[PDB]
Amino acid sequence: MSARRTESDIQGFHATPEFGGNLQKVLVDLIELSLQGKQAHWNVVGSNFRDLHLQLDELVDFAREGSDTIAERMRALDAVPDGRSDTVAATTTLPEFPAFERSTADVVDLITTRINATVDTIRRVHDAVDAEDPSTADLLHGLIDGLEKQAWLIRSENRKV
Amino acid sequence: SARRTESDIQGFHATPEFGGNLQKVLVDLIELSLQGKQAHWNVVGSNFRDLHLQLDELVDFAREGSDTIAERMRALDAVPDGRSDTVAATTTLPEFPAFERSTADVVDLITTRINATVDTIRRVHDAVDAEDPSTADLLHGLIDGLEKQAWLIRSENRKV
Amino acid sequence: MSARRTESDIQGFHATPEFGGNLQKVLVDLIELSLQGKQAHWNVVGSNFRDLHLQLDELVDFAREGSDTIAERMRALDAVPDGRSDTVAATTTLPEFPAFERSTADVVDLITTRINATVDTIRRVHDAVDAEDPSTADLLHGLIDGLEKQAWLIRSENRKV
Amino acid sequence: MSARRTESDIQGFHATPEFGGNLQKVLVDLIELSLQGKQAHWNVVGSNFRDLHLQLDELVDFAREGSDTIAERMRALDAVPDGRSDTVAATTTLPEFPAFERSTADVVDLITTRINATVDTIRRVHDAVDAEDPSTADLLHGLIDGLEKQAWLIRSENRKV
Amino acid sequence: MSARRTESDIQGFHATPEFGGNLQKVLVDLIELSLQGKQAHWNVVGSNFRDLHLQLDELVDFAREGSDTIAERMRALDAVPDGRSDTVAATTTLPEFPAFERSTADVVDLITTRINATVDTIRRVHDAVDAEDPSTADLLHGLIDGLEKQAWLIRSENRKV
Amino acid sequence: SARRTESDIQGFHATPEFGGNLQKVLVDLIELSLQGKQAHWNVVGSNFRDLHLQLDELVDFAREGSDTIAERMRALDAVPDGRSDTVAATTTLPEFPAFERSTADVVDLITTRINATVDTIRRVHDAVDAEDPSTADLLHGLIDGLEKQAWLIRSENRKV
Amino acid sequence: SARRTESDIQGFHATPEFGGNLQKVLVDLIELSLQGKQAHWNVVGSNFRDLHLQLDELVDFAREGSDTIAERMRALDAVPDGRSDTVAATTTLPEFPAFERSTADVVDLITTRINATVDTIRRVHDAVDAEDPSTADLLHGLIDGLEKQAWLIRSENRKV
Amino acid sequence: SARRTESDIQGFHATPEFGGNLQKVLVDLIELSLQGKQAHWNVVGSNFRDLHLQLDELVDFAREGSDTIAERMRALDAVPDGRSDTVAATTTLPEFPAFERSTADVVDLITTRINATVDTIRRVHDAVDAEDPSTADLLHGLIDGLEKQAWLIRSENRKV
Amino acid sequence: SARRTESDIQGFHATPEFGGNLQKVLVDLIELSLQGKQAHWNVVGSNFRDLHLQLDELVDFAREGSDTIAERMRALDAVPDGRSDTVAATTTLPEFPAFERSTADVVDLITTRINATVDTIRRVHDAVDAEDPSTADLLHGLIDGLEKQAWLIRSENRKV
Amino acid sequence: SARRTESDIQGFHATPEFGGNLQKVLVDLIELSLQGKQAHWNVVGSNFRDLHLQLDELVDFAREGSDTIAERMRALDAVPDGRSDTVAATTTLPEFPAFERSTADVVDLITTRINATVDTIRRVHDAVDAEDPSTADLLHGLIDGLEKQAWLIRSENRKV
Amino acid sequence: MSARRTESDIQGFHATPEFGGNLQKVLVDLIELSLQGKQAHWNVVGSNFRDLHLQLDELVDFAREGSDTIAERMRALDAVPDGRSDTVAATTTLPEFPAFERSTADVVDLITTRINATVDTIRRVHDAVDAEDPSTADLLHGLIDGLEKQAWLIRSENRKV
Amino acid sequence: MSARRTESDIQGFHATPEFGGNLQKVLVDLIELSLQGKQAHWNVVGSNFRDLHLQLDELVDFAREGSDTIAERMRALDAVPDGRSDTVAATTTLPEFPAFERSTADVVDLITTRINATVDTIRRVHDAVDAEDPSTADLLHGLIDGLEKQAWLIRSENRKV
Ligand SMILES: [Cl-]
Ligand SMILES: [Cl-]
Ligand SMILES: [Cl-]
Ligand SMILES: [Cl-]
Ligand SMILES: [Fe+2]
Ligand SMILES: [Fe+2]
Ligand SMILES: [Fe+2]
Ligand SMILES: [Fe+2]
Ligand SMILES: [Fe+2]
Ligand SMILES: [Fe+2]
Ligand SMILES: [Fe+2]
Ligand SMILES: [Fe+2]
Ligand SMILES: [Fe+3]
Ligand SMILES: [Fe+3]
Ligand SMILES: [Fe+3]
Ligand SMILES: [Fe+3]
Ligand SMILES: [Fe+3]
Ligand SMILES: [Fe+3]
Ligand SMILES: [Fe+3]
Ligand SMILES: [Fe+3]
Ligand SMILES: [Fe+3]
Ligand SMILES: [Fe+3]
Ligand SMILES: [Fe+3]
Ligand SMILES: [Fe+3]
Ligand SMILES: [Mg+2]
Ligand SMILES: [Mg+2]
Ligand SMILES: [Mg+2]
Ligand SMILES: [Mg+2]
Repeated sequence: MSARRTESDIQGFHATPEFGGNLQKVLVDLIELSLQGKQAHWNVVGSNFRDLHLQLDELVDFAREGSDTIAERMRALDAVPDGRSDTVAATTTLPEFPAFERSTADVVDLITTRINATVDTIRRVHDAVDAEDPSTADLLHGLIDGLEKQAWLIRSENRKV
Repeated sequence: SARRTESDIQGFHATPEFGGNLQKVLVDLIELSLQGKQAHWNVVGSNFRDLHLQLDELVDFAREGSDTIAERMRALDAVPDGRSDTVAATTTLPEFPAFERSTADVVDLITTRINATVDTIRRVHDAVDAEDPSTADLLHGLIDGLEKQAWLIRSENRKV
Repeated sequence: MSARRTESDIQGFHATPEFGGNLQKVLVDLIELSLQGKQAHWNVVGSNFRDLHLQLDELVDFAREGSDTIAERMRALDAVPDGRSDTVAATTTLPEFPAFERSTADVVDLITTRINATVDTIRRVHDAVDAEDPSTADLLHGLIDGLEKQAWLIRSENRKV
Repeated sequence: MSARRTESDIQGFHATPEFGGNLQKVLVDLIELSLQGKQAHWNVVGSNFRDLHLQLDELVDFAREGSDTIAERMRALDAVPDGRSDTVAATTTLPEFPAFERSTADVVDLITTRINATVDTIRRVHDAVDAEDPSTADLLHGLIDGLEKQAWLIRSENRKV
Repeated sequence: MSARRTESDIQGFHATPEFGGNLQKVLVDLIELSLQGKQAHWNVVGSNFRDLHLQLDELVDFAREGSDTIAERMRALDAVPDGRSDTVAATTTLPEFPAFERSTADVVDLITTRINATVDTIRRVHDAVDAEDPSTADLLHGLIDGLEKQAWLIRSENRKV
Repeated sequence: SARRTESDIQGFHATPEFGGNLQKVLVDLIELSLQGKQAHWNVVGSNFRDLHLQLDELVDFAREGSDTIAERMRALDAVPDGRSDTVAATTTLPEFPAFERSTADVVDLITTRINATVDTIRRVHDAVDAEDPSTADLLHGLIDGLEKQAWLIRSENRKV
Repeated sequence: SARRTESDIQGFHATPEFGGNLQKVLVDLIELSLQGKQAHWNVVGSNFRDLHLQLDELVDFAREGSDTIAERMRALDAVPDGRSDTVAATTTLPEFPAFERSTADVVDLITTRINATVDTIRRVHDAVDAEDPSTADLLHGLIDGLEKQAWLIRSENRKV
Repeated sequence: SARRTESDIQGFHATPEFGGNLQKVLVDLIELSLQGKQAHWNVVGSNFRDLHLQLDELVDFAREGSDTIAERMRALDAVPDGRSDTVAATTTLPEFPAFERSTADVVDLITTRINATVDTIRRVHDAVDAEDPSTADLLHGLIDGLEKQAWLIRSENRKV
Repeated sequence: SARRTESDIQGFHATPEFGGNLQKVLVDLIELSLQGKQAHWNVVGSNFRDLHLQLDELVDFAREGSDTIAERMRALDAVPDGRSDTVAATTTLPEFPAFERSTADVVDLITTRINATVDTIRRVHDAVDAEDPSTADLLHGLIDGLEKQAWLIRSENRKV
Repeated sequence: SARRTESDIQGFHATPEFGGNLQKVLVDLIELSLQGKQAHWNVVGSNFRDLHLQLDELVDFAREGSDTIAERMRALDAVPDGRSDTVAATTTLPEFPAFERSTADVVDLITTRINATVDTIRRVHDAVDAEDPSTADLLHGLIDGLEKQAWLIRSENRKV
Repeated sequence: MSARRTESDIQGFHATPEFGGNLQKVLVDLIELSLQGKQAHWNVVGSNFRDLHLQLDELVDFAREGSDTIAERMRALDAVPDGRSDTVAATTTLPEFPAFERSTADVVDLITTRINATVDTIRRVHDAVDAEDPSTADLLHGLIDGLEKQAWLIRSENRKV
Repeated sequence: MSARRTESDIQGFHATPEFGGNLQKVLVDLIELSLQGKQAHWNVVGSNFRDLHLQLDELVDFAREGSDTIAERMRALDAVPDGRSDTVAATTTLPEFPAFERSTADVVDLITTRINATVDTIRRVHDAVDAEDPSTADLLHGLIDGLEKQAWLIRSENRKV
């Protein structure tokens, strides 16, 4: 006849503080990566300027989309993101991007390292995130895949022979 | 040459339990889509337009979801049943009420029914994943998208 | 201000209980049709699978747009639709769609019959709808036209000449 | 040449003065509605501003397309529209829209009333239009349907249940 | 199963021979119009060539969509269209389009007359069509409206005021 | 830290004169749009189609213009009045005539009324620019686009 | 300066034979388009939908083709005649039958009539090419596209 | 004949002070984008959806703006700094508060932060305009677009 | 403060065995694309058009898949080999037969070849998943998409 | 097995005479584009708008054409020269007159200049075709497209 | 009551000969830049060929759009542009582009200089244009901004460290 | 009266075995080029990586479209293509692409040579194809033109001064 549930209030999945903190770590590194990516995009000069200028904007697009995905995943699971500038600066694990113009070769090396750092944060929190919520780990997989692709597309400029 | 011979390589086939598990997800997705449209038409009051619009996006997602699940069943040699009698008789979702409903009531009602739908997917997840990880990925997309819908809808009623 | 009306409140056209009832009958058959169309879409097998699989989705798209149109027309005229599963199952005039895989030949005949039942419901209510509100009768004409087109496009598969 | 007519000049269907007059009445109320819709769009303030601001532009889009449709239908049938500011102001049946900023609650009620007055004009002329030219009555059905949809979408904001 | 019908076969609405005949008359005039429209499109020369050349293609697009609509409506209602060259030539009511290059002034008058003849055919069959099937009459309204718009857009070139 | 404190930083607000100046531009833009449609429907004769089409582009521009100006007013705490009575009572544009009008007449009539509209914007420009340069940029777009429309329309009647 | 003087450089003009040759291609293209629509509406039976859809693509191509040829005629100072009487009286295509026709019959009928149309283009090709190679390129596009249509349609009836 | 004979002609160079002025605009645009996203995620309550959506539109505009300014800097051989430390250390915007915030609070908070960003642009405007009018036009685009966002957002809390 | 201090931090490196596993997937995806095109061209008979079209959809998916796998290899510093000799020498797929083939035969042939490709992905899945879960998700996308293609194609020959 | 064993195989090389032939086409296409824009700006009178619009379509085609020719030159290692001095010094087109010109005059002027451009292509055609048939096909595209433009434009002045 | 003006003829803004001449100077340099940009686009060879090939086409697109904008602004203000090849060659201030293939490095330097020259013309005429017509100066600002952006995007290839 | 042909069966153009074999030669080289192009696309590293990565994908797109065009032309003319991997490997005339990563400079040289080889096959079979069927030769012209353009766009990277 009927399999319908009777509750007037069915709660959603609530993330633990640890899980919330793990997604927060991913978030600040994705935002920092986005900010560094734009810095590089503006300030790269030299041989093959245009390709890097353009590829960096694609990296920024992906990182911005990723940061929105992570922050909104946090919101869906009743966690509260902090993407404010002071928090990002105080808590990012990425080495700082240097000031002023940088050569194409240096930008390639610098950004590759910073992508590598961002991915490392995602890989570090992965198993804990997966254990609590496999659906969030899938979002992490997309970020890993997308960012490591960016790393290859950027770094290959400096790879010799 | 590493070429195989077999002129009849059969596809991966779902166990009856696996098919039954996807059938559970399917009816709740269809029921959610029907309830979402009902809410979409009959919601009234403060912030009507936002709710009206958001509910349709929920329905879009839930419909795409039901098709995905039903066709995954087909791919794995299982047979979906999305007929009205079956949905009404087997859905775990609390019945959505008839008639006009306030935006505040619709927010609470629909959030409960999304959560009910997610709960079904979360209930079958581990058994699905154990048999076929590729199908559990489809479940993850569903969980992610619906829990996003719950957040976007319920936030309307959130106080301070 | 010459021809301007001075009423503070000007009320809209309100559907009679008979009118509301008549559109409700159309609504449940459109929704039932959509549900059966998907069932057929998923479970059809055999000769010319792909064409039928594709046409059935087009039928479903039209029936879904149709049900939304009718339900929203009800709302516009201060009537209240009921498109819930229990109501559709309990009140649809469509012959039940069978379970399990069905041959393309079977599906063509089954769906043609169910489309025709849906159109019949619309044709049955048409004159009473038209008498109260010509504008709504026009929406019914769209449905009759579009559904009868679907019936021709599907049924022609089984036609032997 | 078997069934071919041999007339050098075959004249088109020409609207009667009554018909032309009736479409003119629809035209001025559609234009007045568009103008008031923009006024409301600009000057609405308060709770749920954005939704109302957006819906009012959709109303205006529909009313503008509607007025163009009516005026061009007049032209097609050898009638002459007058959509000039003085004429619209002097001959519209719509209650004047108030000046200054208006609350969202106020705007909902005000615009619902003005939409309803516009629809009333169309409903009043409908039968006389339909008697002379069924094809034009169909354009009126489109307007009635679309405007009553707009009224429902707007008015529902103020509905307390 | 409460309100569900139990008929194995539910047949669709079938057009009478009179109805089928009436739509066939519309069909041949729409196709003749399309053919003449292309002839005019290609062979028009003189003052305001480009505008006429372009408008004639829009007329042809509408007439082609119209003929497809009518023929498919026939099919939907178990009637059989005949749009073959011999049939169109033998049974069209349109005055023959002249051969060779034609001035823009000449083309405006010629095409206006042929559009009007096409609309006349639709207007002549309208009431008999509407009496049997209101849904098809609505398709006729679309054709009347669209073709009379075309006539206005074309004929206005030759209007001296 | 260079961070400011103030929890209530107010926006730039237009003087009454500034608001009045934008109101002047607004009514002429709306009136032009209404006259443009009137011409669009009622133009007849040689080169009807081009004029019919061009007039609609004029109307599109003038409507986008009126919205831009009215919303700029809103941004600066001014209140537009685009109602029919106000437009008829306060527009500086010579009245467009009723009834069918020849393409040659429509070209001359509409050119005059575009020029009237541009003249209003040119009349208020310096006072607008002195108070708010950002708003004068919107005026420049209007001047540029409308004077383009005048050229595209009037060239029809240009002899040799 | 390598600038020429001539204030009246005339265009390439087609001989009467060339115009007559393009006229031949034109009527067969128009007739094919009319027969294609007839088949599109009246085809019934096994695989109706594919045939119904493919026939419309044939018609699209044939219509674009007829316009291309007729306008090429215009470019070269020739005058097309695509009127119904002329098409019926001068087309080389076997008459398409009235009434409902099976998909199998429609495949055979339409293939024959496409081949008839291609044959016309192939018949006039060398004479067209000798006078104007640029026009023969248009003929090649027609041959290529129609022979593709023939393959896509006839393959339905191909046994083993 | 009128051709200049230098093998390399130099482009326009921004003074370092001009560069510093655009840098002030840049950091507040970036700060505003970051705060807008914070608000976009964390806003809850009555009319959540409209605010959530409008805040993304604000961020889109602010991100486009910061790109425009940074690339204008580069065109004139100034060197932007949009790094997190620099933005945090030098922005004039009041810090956005942590945690969930009501729609009413978000409206007032974001309006103030938009108004602060506009204030920076208005403050540097004249010094920028004096050196390079073309850059001032970009500033006008920002003032116009941001003040529009301020109106669109603050209107939610306006009581009349 | 929390910033890491290495000038160069290394990314994730795939073991050569992991690389070899993706290489197995790659060659079968490329082989499947090549066979799918062969079938697409050479299929004849009843329901030709649907098969012709569906086979192109399969090829689109397989080509996108092989690109995804090859680029995942590159991301992790493995080196793909999609050259014709390598594909022919190392594919596990049964060879596709030459010449025209009936729609019924093509359905059975292509279903088997899809099933072989899926089998390869399923065979390497666990070893891939153990080293890099993110790559396994790409494998799941392929399994899901290919098994869908298998169902869509094989359904033609299913008799119920 | 059938693989060629040269490490570098040379591509097809255009003779310098072939290069010079395409160069003749190039300068007249560029000249035509420049004159077409001149006419586009300066045309006045009866049916201004159609001419203004058609002239832009001509220019679009001529610009696409000149790019096609210049890039064909580069493909075959010829080196185009589209510089203003070279175009002015070597074009075969009669100079376009200065100042405003009536629509009737523009029609006749532009038709002649199109016809001159076509004449150049037709003049070099056979020498181009003899060396490289693939390039001649590009010439055919130009002849066809330009002769279409000639008909579309000149038809305005045709009296029948 | 009424604020309507009474003139049957209201003239538009007419540019002085000096203003007309100033826009003419901008026009010939924009056209020359477009022609040189295509020359460079075709004939650039060497390291980073593709990026420059592509960026040069974007420069050409902008310069062509700019030349149309300036010429049409002239037309709007009753001035008469001259974009003919002989005039452009005789009156452009740009140094001539050299013949034959050029290296990527040389093309970067050459084109940067020619953009710089084009912008200089716009900057030279600016204040005079602005004094007479501020709305035209705004168009000049767009050209300056757009072209200096192109200069940066092109020149950065050759900028070292 | 009537020019209609009387045959119930009109056959299409059938290609000779030689013609079929000539198109087969073009086909295997186009497929081989596509496979080598993707290999290069994945494995190119070094200075100007991105441009080559991207340009190679465009080459692949063109070659794949070309191979479909040739195979389908064969089908239209009753010939039977063989694009299977073993056939392509056994019968392609292209030198083999080397294994593993290759520098940008080496990839430019290698791919240019392989395009040159592919075009050479098309040029070798051209006159024979043209003699039998001029319409197919036109398709060959498009391939020659499109591929030689790719060759220029790729090779220009390595061309010095
Ligand atoms: Cl919204
Ligand atoms: Cl036009
Ligand atoms: Cl299909
Ligand atoms: Cl690029
Ligand atoms: Fe995933
Ligand atoms: Fe997983
Ligand atoms: Fe009716
Ligand atoms: Fe209708
Ligand atoms: Fe300014
Ligand atoms: Fe040829
Ligand atoms: Fe501007
Ligand atoms: Fe060609
Ligand atoms: Fe978001
Ligand atoms: Fe589906
Ligand atoms: Fe809806
Ligand atoms: Fe209109
Ligand atoms: Fe059709
Ligand atoms: Fe607006
Ligand atoms: Fe045409
Ligand atoms: Fe940028
Ligand atoms: Fe790729
Ligand atoms: Fe190019
Ligand atoms: Fe232009
Ligand atoms: Fe294909
Ligand atoms: Mg590059
Ligand atoms: Mg809202
Ligand atoms: Mg089929
Ligand atoms: Mg015209």
